[PDB]
Amino acid sequence: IVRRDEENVYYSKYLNDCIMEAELHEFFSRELVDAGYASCSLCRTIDSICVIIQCAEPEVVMGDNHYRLHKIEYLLAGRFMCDPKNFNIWVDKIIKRGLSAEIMVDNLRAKLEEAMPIRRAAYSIIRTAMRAGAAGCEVIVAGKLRAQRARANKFKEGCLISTGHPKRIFLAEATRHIKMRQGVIGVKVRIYNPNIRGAVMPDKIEIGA
Amino acid sequence: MHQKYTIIVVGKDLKLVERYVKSIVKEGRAFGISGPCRAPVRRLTITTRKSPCGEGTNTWHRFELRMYKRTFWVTCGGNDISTILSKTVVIPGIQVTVEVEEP
Amino acid sequence: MAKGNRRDLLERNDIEVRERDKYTVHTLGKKKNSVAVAFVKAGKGDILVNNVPLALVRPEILRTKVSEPIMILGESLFKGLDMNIKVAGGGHVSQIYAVRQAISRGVLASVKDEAARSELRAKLVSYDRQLVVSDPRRCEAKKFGGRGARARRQKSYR
Amino acid sequence: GKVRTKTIKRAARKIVENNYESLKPKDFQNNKAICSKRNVAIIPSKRLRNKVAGYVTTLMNRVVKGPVHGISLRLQEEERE
RNA sequence: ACGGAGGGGUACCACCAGACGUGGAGUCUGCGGCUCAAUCUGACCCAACGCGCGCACCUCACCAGGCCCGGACGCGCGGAGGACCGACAGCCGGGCGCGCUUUCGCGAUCGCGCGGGCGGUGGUGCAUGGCCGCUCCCAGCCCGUGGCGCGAGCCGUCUGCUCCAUUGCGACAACGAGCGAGACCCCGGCCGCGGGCGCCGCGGGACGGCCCGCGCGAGCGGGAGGACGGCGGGGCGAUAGCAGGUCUGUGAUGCCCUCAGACGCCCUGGGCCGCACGCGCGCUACACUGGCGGGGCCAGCCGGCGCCCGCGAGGACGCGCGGAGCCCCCGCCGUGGCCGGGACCGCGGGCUGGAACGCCCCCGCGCACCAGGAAUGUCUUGUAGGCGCCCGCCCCCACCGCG
Repeated sequence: IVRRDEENVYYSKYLNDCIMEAELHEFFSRELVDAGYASCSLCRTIDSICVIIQCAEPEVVMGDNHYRLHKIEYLLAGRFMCDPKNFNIWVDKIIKRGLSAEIMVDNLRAKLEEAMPIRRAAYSIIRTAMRAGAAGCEVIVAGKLRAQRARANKFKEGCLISTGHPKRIFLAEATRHIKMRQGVIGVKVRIYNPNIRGAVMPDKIEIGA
Repeated sequence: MHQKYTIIVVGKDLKLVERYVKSIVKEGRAFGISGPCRAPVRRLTITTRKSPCGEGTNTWHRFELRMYKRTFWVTCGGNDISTILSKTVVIPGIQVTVEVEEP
Repeated sequence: MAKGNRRDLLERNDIEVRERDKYTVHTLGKKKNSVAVAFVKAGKGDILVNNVPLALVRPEILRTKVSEPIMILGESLFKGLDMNIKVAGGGHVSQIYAVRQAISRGVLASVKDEAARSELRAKLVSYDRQLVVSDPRRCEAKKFGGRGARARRQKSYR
Repeated sequence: GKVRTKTIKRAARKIVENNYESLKPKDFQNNKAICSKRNVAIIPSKRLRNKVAGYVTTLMNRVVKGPVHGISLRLQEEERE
């Protein structure tokens, strides 16, 4: 009673836009490093596009009189071929930066590029997380940390999950690559917030009096 | 007047699609009716080798992308050109849930 | 070709509407992907499967298998009533068993006296239990180590 | 199966001695309803609830047959003499 | 850590009982050797060998030959009284203003030297990141306070009873916590509510709960009633580690090598497929529990059709509509390497494509093969096995792979 060759337009008009989002994630990550970039989202309103950003300090990306933002809007439109002025943008601010892995790991990358030793950077990150109210943070720094023969030394503090579906909700992970004279220094972070949002971790029972 | 309009909404996650459904049903009870049709789930499947080089046990990934689709074509003549707008802006603006309107 | 769960089947729109309303009872059978829908009414003992009588079902050897409950319970009840089955789903034998299950369950629903219904249940289940209770087992999935659910690719050590 | 992990046992004991009045030694339904009640407990799942209820039933009929260690069930009244 | 030491447990990548196979032949494909101008390379017990997602061109690295600079940016010099860049005729040339005998053009978008770039399926995986594999189809791993030892270390973290499980009971110079295990997520089976172009959204239900035996206890055996009865199939996957694989997946990269007769990029051909030989995963058969001819009939991941030509494969037009093998019934053949089997070869008709060496159809010819030595693999309910059907890569093509 129905034709399957027509709804393929609706289905293929969702896929393309999901992909368009990922290129933006990559571009922002390569661009708004200094603005505490974290993530992105999109809303394909027919008249115009809207994009919502999550940044520690938006005023940096906002730019005096909204210049950087506007310079960006005209740019994306040419690439995705939309009429500019229909490619507007909005920015939102993260308040719990310690619960965000991306902010932490990027800060760590900065601190590392200034030559400070790993032992201080990691534990400063971890203190920052715990102050934010977290049940664990693990840091790892693999590579040619010494003369040769690269090794991984990992730092941790609290308790962490490692398996199960719950690791896709309460466990936030991220990684980066740091290019240096000796070579490449792999770094990755993971944080555990069990009381996140409103969801309740299973196998967790509370009783009454 | 009467324009036989139809509402189609698409999403990849099943929790907002059902939330959007409820809002619309709530906001379209007057401007005629708006009962839903739940379509068969289009599931996209991709199988990939878990290895970038082809070494060791031949082990496979199994991704998929479920896409859920609902269709309120119940407005019909019960909505005018402007009347469709009323509700469509009164419903929540969930970040991701494609919508298209056609007569 | 047919799919079993289709709305065009469960409601049996095949029958015309003025005739669709004379059928009081409704019934279900199944086995594997097969599903059968029966519409039982009042008549003088006639049965049909996909617009074909019961004597001329096709595997030939199983005709007894579908006629079982009649020669068990007796022909009195069935002679009293008239039925029109329709089935759709995988396999000849699956269809046979689904059909017999539907027969039995429907004739069970025709009687209103619960006591007789229980007595008939005991009379019938004793001979066999799959005449009332659906068989649950169903085809199981395969894995990537080989070309079967539990079999594996042959391994050469040297 | 027969996997009665620590959580089940500890929880069952805890909710038992505080609710001996609202439970029975063999029912699985009334015990289940009580555990579902919010004033006493919060079971994030369903299967957890059922398991906890079953262990409670076993624990309470064990009690009624005779006292069980680790349960302060107010029996001081019978033995305070 | 090991023991051809003892004592307790466990598992079809172990055995008992059995089933189906391989190693026997022909053939598809990959692997070493020979040959060649080249027959590009990684991987070698489990833990390399239809695996690094279908090689006529590209892909493409290798062989024989030729265009182009797409030399960023700085300093010195030169230049419109003309920097650099294109072309008819006629040859040489596979070909091209590539080169050549000549004379028309174009116009600073720069030329040369000195520094400095870009790029590179170029080397090192024994310099690295990341991702996988294996240890591991495992059940184990650790913190604070305290105690014993000069100390490396020990107790906690168990020489008892249970559990698939460091799963639990009950004790103890230990007390109290955490990760892993389970819990959790997807699928299926029964019932209810709602909605409904198309069967799809939210919930209930099963918990060692009832009875009987045992056992202090955790828990073991049997019988019920029930859609389902005692981890139903999958996903995730601890600490520590390997000189395991990948620099040939990448605007991931350290140090080397190449950089105007180029290892850059683009074109034309050839090759990766060549064949006295050894072996790895598969496919087809060795027949009567069968082969041929005619007819009847049902699936699921899901899914497109009419009319007219042509034996067929295919083709010209035009619209939106739609599902098979085994099996069952009737006949022929009649133990004959026969009508079993279908490799090889000789005429012919078409499709893809810029281009057949590629793939389909028709007539004729009609190879090995009689159930396979020493040796060896997999498997417990909708399972093995048998039967076919869809997607991936793809101009064409599936004996492969996921289902």
